[PDB]
Formats: sequence, structure tokens, C-alpha cells
Amino acid sequence: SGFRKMAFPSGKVEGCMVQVTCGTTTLNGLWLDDVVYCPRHVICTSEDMLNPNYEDLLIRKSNHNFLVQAGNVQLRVIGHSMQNCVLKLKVDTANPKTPKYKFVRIQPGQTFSVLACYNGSPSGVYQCAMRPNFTIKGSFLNGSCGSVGFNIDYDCVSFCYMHHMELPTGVHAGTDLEGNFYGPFVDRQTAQAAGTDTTITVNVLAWLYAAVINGDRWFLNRFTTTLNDFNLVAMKYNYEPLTQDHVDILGPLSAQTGIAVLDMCASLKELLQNGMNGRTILGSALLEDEFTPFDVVRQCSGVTF
Ligand SMILES: O=C(CC1CCCCC1)Nc1cccnc1
Repeated sequence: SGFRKMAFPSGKVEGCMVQVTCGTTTLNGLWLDDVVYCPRHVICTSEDMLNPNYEDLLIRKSNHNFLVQAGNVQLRVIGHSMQNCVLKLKVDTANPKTPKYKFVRIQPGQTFSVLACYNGSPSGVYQCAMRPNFTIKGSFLNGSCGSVGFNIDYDCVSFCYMHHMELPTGVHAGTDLEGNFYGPFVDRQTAQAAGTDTTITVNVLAWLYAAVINGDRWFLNRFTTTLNDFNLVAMKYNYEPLTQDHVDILGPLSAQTGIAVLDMCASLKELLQNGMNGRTILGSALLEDEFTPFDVVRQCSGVTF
């Protein structure tokens, strides 16, 4: 038993991180087959970041302007092109360590693991949620750019995120691996507004089910509710509203614990109205929204890769 914020094992992704250098701007790139993907802002000088014309900047550049080191190795760039906000560098060598993988664009509330990197070397791994406002609350320094987010479904690495920027607010924005931003961010150093951030209600429900599994049962109560009365209370406290799809996703945890979804919402209701009153749930004094109902099930079933 027990309950931790687990990341996916990182091995399969470590063998794909390379160092990309253009002029004196060095950051991380992802090497799959014979292509290196990286943030297209690698071609900017710090002066260039206030108002980049990427088409104009990329034309001054040539294959041999780009240094791709894979540890002790240099790769040879023989084609270069821009897909939206990513640079695709065709290299002379397919990565022998290219796992089974796909590119996926994820939805708000989905969780993934980040391999944080500097000069193409892995630093650490953590789990996080894509916020409803399309930002992540990550841990990135300078040179972390090109660090990626990924899920593993047995043996297949799904890549969903590439790190491009910190906002003046200290939260983190980037792209899918086709180079389209999550949210309304642009890769320009200007004041940009994240939305209002909401709580991922379906994840909090998944996590109360995880508490009940692990013996922590104090918040369960006699009461109940409907979807509508629940959703009314949720909106007041900046919680995302709950649909029928969400109830369908919770059914296995409802079957495994013998607690109706609506009964769990009734318990959640009371906590938003009355709070914890000093108590904790799975050793936390706040309501946690960074576990999906899939994460909870995976961790309480012991699903491997
Ligand atoms: O925010 C950036 C990149 C932006 C990209 C757009 C132009 C300005 C620089 N760097 C970074 C990321 C994470 C932690 N520290 C620094």
C-alpha cells in the first residue's frame, strides 16, 4: 500500500536527448530515427527574442551552422526545416536507441512525466498535470528548453510536450511535438496572460478514491447530491464542472470501493464548504488534482511497461 506522485521510468527517453547548438544558443533536442526536434528559438540571439521574425532568421542559417552532440558523438545535419514552433533537423544517423513511440497532443487535466535536461544530459524526472489554462507548474532553469513530456503505454513512448518558455509569472508553456503551443502563447519574450487556472475536479475525485483504498476514510459522510447541485458549488470554488463522461471514467474506482460517484461528490462538496479543519488526506492539507483516474488505477493495480 501507500501513494506517491510516480513518474514513468525514464530510460527509453534518456537515450533520445541530445545537445543542440546554433551560434552560442545551446539547448536540448529529441533524436528519433534520423531527425532531431528542438525549440525553433535556438536560432535567436537574446536580442532577437523580443520580436523574432523566424522565417527571416532561419534563412541566414545553414545545415553546418547547427551542432548536434549525442554525448561523445557529433551528428551531421544534412536537412533543416521549421514545423510551426519546432525545428526538424534531418541528421546522417538514425538513433540506434529510437524506442517504439508516437506523438500525441494531450488535453487539459492529463498527467505526463517530464525528463528535465541541460546540455542534452538528463537531470531528473517528475510527474505533472497540464493545467486547464494550458500551462504547467514545472521546474526548469535556463538550458532546460527542449526537455520533453511523455507517457508509456507498455513499451510505446507517447511524446506530448516540449518545453519552450517560462512566463513572467514563473509557470511554463510549450508545444506538442508538431510545434503547436498548448494555450495562446507565442515563442516571443513579451508579457503574455495565462487564463484563470481551475481545479481538475475529476482528478480530485480519483484521489479521494485512492485515499479510501489506502484506509483514510474520515471525509465520507451520510449525505449525497445530484450533478447540478454539485457543479453549482464547484464553480464558486474555481473547480472545473463534472460531466457524464467523468462519472463513466470513475466507475471502476466506484466498483472497487462500493462508493457511488455522487456520494463521493457529496463528500467533496462538504470539504470545499468546511475545509480540512486541520486534518490531512494521504498526508496532504490540500486537495490534490495531479492524478487521473488512470494514474490511481495503474498505481493501485501495479501495471508495468
Ligand atoms: O523562457 C525561456 C525561453 C524564452 C523563449 C522565448 C524568448 C525568451 C526566452 N527560457 C527559460 C525556460 C525555463 C527556465 N528559465 C528560462
